[PDB]
Amino acid sequence: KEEAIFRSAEMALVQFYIPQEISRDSAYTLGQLGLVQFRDLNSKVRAFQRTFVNEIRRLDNVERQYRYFYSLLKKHDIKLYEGDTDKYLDGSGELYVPPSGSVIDDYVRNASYLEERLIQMEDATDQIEVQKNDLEQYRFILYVTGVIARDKVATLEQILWRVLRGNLFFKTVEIEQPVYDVKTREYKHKNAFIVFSHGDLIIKRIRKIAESLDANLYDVDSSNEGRSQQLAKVNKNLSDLYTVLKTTSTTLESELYAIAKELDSWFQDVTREKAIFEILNKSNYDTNRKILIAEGWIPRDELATLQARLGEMIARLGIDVPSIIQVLDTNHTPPTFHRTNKFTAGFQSICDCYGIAQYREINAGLPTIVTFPFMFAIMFGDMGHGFLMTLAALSLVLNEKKINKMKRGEIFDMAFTGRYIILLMGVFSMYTGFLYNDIFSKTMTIFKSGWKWPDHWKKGESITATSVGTYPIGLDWAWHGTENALLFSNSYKMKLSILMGFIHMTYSYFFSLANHLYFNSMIDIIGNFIPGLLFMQGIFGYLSVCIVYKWAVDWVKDGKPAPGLLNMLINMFLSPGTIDDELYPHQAKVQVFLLLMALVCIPWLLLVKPLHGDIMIHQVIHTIEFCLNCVSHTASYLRLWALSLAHAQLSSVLWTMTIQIAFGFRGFVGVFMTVALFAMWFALTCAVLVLMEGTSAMLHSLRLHWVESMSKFFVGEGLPYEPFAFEYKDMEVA
Amino acid sequence: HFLYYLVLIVVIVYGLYKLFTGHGSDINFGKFLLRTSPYMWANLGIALCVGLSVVGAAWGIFITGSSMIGAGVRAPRITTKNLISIIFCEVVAIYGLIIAIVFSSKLTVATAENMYSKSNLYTGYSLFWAGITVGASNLICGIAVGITGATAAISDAADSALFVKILVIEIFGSILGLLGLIVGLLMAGKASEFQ
Amino acid sequence: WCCTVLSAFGVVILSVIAHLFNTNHESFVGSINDPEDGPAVAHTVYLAALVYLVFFVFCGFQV
Amino acid sequence: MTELCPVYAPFFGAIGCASAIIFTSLGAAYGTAKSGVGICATCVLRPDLLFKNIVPVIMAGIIAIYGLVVSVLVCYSLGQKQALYTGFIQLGAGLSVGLSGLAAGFAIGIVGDAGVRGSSQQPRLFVGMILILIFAEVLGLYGLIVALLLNSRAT
Amino acid sequence: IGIVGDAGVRGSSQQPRLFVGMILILIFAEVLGLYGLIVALLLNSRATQDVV
Amino acid sequence: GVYFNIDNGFIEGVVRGYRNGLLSNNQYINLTQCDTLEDLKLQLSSTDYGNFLSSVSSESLTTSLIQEYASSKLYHEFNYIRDQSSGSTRKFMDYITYGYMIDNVALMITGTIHDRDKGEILQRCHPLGWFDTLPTLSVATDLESLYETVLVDTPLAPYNIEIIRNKLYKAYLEDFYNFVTEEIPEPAKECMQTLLGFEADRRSINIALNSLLKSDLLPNIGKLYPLATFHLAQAQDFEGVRAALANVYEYRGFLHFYQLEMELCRDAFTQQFAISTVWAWMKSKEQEVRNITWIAECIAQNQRERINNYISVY
Repeated sequence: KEEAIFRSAEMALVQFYIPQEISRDSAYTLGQLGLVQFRDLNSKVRAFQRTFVNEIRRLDNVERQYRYFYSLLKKHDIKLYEGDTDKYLDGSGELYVPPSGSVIDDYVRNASYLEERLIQMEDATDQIEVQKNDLEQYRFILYVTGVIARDKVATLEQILWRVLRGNLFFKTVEIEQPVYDVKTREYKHKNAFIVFSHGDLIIKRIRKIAESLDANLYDVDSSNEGRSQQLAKVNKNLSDLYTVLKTTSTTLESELYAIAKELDSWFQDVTREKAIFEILNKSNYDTNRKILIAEGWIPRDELATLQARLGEMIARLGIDVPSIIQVLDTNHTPPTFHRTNKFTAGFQSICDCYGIAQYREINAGLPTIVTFPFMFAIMFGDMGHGFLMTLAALSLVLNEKKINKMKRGEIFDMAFTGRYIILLMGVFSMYTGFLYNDIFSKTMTIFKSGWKWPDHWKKGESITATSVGTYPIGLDWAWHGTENALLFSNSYKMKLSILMGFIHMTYSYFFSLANHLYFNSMIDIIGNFIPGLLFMQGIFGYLSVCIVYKWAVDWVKDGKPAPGLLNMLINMFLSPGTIDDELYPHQAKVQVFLLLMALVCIPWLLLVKPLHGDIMIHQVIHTIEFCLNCVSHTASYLRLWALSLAHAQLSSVLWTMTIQIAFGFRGFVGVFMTVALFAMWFALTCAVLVLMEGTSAMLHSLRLHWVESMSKFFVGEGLPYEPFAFEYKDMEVA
Repeated sequence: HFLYYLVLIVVIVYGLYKLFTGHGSDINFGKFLLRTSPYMWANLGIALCVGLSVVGAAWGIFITGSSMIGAGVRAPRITTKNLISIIFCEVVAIYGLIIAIVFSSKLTVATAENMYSKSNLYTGYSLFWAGITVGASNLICGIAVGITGATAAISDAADSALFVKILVIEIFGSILGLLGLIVGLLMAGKASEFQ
Repeated sequence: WCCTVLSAFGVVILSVIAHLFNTNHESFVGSINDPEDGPAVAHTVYLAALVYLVFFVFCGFQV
Repeated sequence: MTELCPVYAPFFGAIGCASAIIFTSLGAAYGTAKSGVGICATCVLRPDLLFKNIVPVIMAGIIAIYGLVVSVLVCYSLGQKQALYTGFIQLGAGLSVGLSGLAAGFAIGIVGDAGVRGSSQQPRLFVGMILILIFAEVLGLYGLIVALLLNSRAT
Repeated sequence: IGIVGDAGVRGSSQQPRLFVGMILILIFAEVLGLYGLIVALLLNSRATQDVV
Repeated sequence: GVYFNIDNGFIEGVVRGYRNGLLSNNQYINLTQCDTLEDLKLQLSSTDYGNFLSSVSSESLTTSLIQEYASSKLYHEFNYIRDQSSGSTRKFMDYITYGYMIDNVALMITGTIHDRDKGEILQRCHPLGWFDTLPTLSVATDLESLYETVLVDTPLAPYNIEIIRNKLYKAYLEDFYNFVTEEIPEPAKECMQTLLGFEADRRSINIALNSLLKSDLLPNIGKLYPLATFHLAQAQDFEGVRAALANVYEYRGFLHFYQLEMELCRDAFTQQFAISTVWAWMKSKEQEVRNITWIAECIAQNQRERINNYISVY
């Protein structure tokens, strides 16, 4: 089995001669494998005539009432123990999972019976909850009076103030421990209201108004003995109502306990049973021979498994069917199956949220394994902050087996599926923070410096060091605290941003030649690659080899003036000759030759592809897209410098405002000060620098890949692999 | 709104007060432009270069970003396909950043003498108006690319009928920003450092 | 747990600071804004190091 | 005092320190207020997204931290008898992280309010939200880069 | 206290219990004026200290 | 239009994403071939309705049920957009509902004047126009009494049963006409004057068409205010209004109101920094929830002759 991580997998268009006797049973043994992405063989048929839709509608009406059963498991609050024996039965590795017989037709006449009885049981136990809440509010009070829903007091006072005279009596009282209802299905507050009037026709209007709203007004006796008589009459009927209500609630809820510890078992083989039918609809049938052809996409290095699976099914089915899954060649576009293990799946996942690749294209997620953490590492770059991120990811990597099953939170599956994309960040950012000479805000003094300060000086005078050597690994620690520590670091980082962005732009760009030479398209090489390679290499390669050339020429023992690359760039294109001060001999006769070559390429890029209609427009919007984006991308690798300056410098102030204040020769005040302003440092440092600053850096190392790398070689989109498989789907999705 | 017509009466009255009393040559904008420090103009041109560039870059970003987040509620694939509209809104801020780095290199301390000389006043005016040219041209190109990339977001709701034409006018706004960049690089092309 | 891991980092980070003041390191006491008498500012974070070792072994009994 | 260092020369510096934190805090306020009204309207009915949807106010707060750094850095270079050269580079660092951090804090506010109302009707927008949000954040960081670069030329 | 005045006085007629929460907001709002009275009394103490 | 996307950017981006859920003219041809309501449900789930009938059964799927689940799915989207609006748009979407609650106080009075139940009548009432006093409508049947008693606290307070309906509705549409020219910017000025005028037109034509004085109950905001109001005021027969309606070039030959509305609505989406989009979506989606209902009535009882009367410009 050849792996599919550099390009995609070689996909084979198999088609299945499945007979009508095992069409329902053989679909499981390849649904259990999880290999075949089927095609829409019925995309012109009306969606209600796919010749299994009366067998999907009848188990959608079973899954419609399983999510009604789970709504009863959320109303009456049963814990839903959810025995996972179905996951233990079908292990999703091999085709040993047996099918189900006529047990599905028992799940239909079982699921329907529960819906009818449950609907009657719920209607009856909510109808006696209506008269329960009717009597529990009548025992609160025990002229017109009653109770409303406690949010209408402002508008019942408002309408009763305007309708009798503007001069009427009113009294309001609250209700403690509010009750639920039937229409709102929620515990709503209530308030007792009392009005008073002497008119006969006024009373009728008031009663009608109160009745119309969310109220149920009553009539009480105008005596204390009548109130004590009716209170004993209502509480005598209400205790008999508690007597009838408790038995029916217990019968209902314990009948829910008969399914609620067990419903998750017989939901899985219903969602899995509907999936097979849905897969079956995408097929064709023959009137003469009872066959069922369903042409789908298998990887070609997986045709060995299908023969064995077919043979095993044939052994366990005495019809002696041909089962001829024979492969044909097609003109369609097969999917892109990349074969990723647990290390390269977190890197493949963030490179195809920008797009699923073309079939058998250069996968971008194989270079993203090293390019994405390293790019982040440039921008983050600290041994202390990289050590807190190794220990943040190392803990997850060390015991991944016991995190493989856990509660799996929202920001904990995202932090766990990329545990290797966080570990390889913090190791590359520990090497980068060792090249930046960077522990948490300070430097490691571990090699001999190449900068020797002079012998004697006065306290409070400017001192200029002399170079006696070069520091072997990284920046000198003699650049720490100096006044021009930014005039060296910025120039070095900003030229590092150009050099590491040009190399990532040309390693990514070479992929285009890696797959215009694989697809056997020599027109696109001479029409797109070589005119774009000459232009990109000249305009920005010429820039990139002059950082390294100015870094490899000593401009202080030669007596020559050190040039300016920025100045040199802006007079290659504006007055192409006339160098201010030269960089290498015979410069202008090649510095205008580079311009001539680039200028010749701009016609070539556009004219060659149509001349070898629609491709003339598609090329003329591709050349002007290529020309003004290479001048945009190279200027947009400066984010690496910007976020690295805004991490190193920002941390250097976060040290000063918490820890460096807390130093002093103090006995009792200091040992509290440098403990409190250490917990005001480490907590703040983790919160700001590792999380907010770190996320900012990983979204530009995600942006450099989505637009500055995958612009060049990641042409087109493809339909994802996504095979027909079985997954232990949750009941929570309802 | 009334204070505009109250500080215009003061300018008319104080103009005619100086003019009628023979002292109208006291309101001289030349001696103002010649006694004023060039580091004012040069660094109120650098800081207002990256300032108005970022102000237009962000103005474009919340126009087309809040459009394609609203357009991505139904079609979520637009936010990873129409992120080219928020590239060119942000390269506006890159173009105001490059000018800042180039301009800064021309910003050195001058001596007590040779401070209000010809070349120092030149490079003060030059970095002032060039930082306004590339700061406000990038402010307008960031607004333009934002309001034409927001019509790229609610037209990528429709599948493919218009995005190949919309992109052409998306990059026509980028070309204007680039042409503004190469004007501020030629306004301060002959401006020297402070000497 | 928060004070255990916070004191585990505390002991390691604070003590190596006390050793980078007790040895008169150039990156800590080499400025003019330096904490003078490095072996006297060192005992402030020797005692601060071991008081995090107190919080570490005291909160390490509830684990 | 002299011609190089007059008495009004630390006005630019003092104004710059004040400008760096008042303009970033006004933009971070507008970012917090529109994102917080998008959160406290979002998580009325979807309370389990309360930690994903809070990243616009964290990211708008990072603009305030950027503003704070500029104010501290240029208050370290203030002084009574300072040159007027360093007065205007402290005012350039002031209003270059200032008026850039307010526009970046505004754009975090509008994009973050549209995002946290959009990444709850469809959760697939949460990856698209922050990548727009980062762009509206680093425009304040681009303002900060100019300030650091321009404060690197004081004395 | 104008805005929380007609805020707290209009909703008190529908619920007579929202009065101890109204007055603590009015104390909070009222103190700001007294903060301005503290600085206005500390500035006015400094008119005598060596005014020359 | 550089200030529109501040408060209305997510708003317009999602409303313009709802008009792509307006199922097109090909989406009715495959939807008029069902002959059972189950099949229609089966292929209405492929649209941007997106399986909204996933909770109802299939044996008991009434014609009305689809009419009220599709309208509930409309109205939750409307007050989803409405509670995300600023003070220039939250008011405008409230003024949309103000013309709905006039049709609700017009139906509560003519339902409570006769012998009818509050609950049954309340179910038919449109739920975008719903104020807290509206379930009463039973203190008095007098028109004068209603204003002081029940309409005083409503936002209908600055505004026999159809007489006070047009008395409310003309003053409403005048107040809604000079609001959209005051606080709403330029790309929706020409929209909310012409589209609104059309609404004043096909209401003023229905005044004379339903009347066969009248000068005070007719709204005057549209193209028939200066000239055709006097000619339509003294029209007593159908030929008088037929001769009066010939003066306008956009209304000649019509005396076809919703087809002219939908053709005037498809040009309203042609602007794309305007807030007239949410009115065009509201009247388009309210159109296509009575197109689906008109199809489902021809499917519930077999009426195959008059199906193709649905009207979709989008």
